Amino acid sequence: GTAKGHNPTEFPTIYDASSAPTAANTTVGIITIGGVSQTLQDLQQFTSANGLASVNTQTIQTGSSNGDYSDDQQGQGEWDLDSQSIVGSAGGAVQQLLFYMADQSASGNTGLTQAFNQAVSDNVAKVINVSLGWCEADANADGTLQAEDRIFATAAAQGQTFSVSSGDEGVYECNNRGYPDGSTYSVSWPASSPNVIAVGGTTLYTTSAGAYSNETVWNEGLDSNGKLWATGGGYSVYESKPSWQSVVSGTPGRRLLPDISFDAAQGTGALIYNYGQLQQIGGTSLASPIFVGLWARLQSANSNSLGFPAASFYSAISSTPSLVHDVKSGNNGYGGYGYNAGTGWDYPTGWGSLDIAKLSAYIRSNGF
Amino acid sequence: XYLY
Ligand SMILES: [Ca+2]
Repeated sequence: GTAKGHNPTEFPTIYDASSAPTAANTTVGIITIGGVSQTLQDLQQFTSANGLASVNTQTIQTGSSNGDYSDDQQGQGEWDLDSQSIVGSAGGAVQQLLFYMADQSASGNTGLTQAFNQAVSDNVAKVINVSLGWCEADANADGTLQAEDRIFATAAAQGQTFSVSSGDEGVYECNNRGYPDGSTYSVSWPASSPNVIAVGGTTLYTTSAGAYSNETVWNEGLDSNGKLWATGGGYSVYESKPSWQSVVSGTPGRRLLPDISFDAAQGTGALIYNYGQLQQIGGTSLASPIFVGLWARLQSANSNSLGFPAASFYSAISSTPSLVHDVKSGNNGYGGYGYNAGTGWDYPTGWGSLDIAKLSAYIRSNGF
Repeated sequence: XYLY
């Protein structure tokens, strides 16, 4: 196979979703920090360039009416990546795309917390993308973890799926964000919540005809500043293991992450319109929206009746290995440190990526 | 936080 960038409209072919319905019958959310004005222009460029019907969007000011929802320029790249990858992975159609904008002028992490809260209180988006995070110990120290976990618990109970990127620092999430730290390993919040689907990252190889070839762990090593670029994965030091993860034997009594993984290597990343220009972008920030778009298709195939899927993923995939592409090669550290991929569930990549048509057939037969 |  070859490593190259991909138009997001290629993700259905790659993950075997072409025979599924589009997400035209499912509403999807994206959590953002600040506004999305340029992102909506980039989204217009995206659907128009690809010859697709336009996407119905709404932007939601989730905090104070007098908050700061100005565009964050760097942020627009993230909301571009998220929106274009969702719509591409969804087959080119979503019922509506809702941008839940965090106020930037709010104290502490309260703007972000209120963005999550609004998405749950409104309960209109079935699937919500979160391509962000930070050291879980930091979130824990200031009470943000506890506050936000309550919101995600309510989401899961009401049948909403939050998808959360596992991180881009490999095992070194709490070490100056990504500086190698030997055997000291850590994870990202909110991926470590048991109430969300945590999504890790792969290196995606395709055949010359554009079909799936194989996936390895996302690990692109150190950048010029000496920071590691790799999939987050490991276990929470705070969150207890939810019962469905007991199928992964020989692991501690903690929430293990990620659950599943999709394309994240920049070298195999998505081609995204950003301030009018095409850029090749990776990260677990890519992997999460691919899951969101694909999962939204399965919702549309099932009348939006699929509840929070963590328990079902673990029972189905452990008993049915054909539902995934099992990542077996690579590690999410540096210098001989970090976790290794292997057969079945592993810390870099979880169960690996989903084969959507096979998963769809499984759900038809067994439910989810 | 960080954008991933
Ligand atoms: Ca594996």
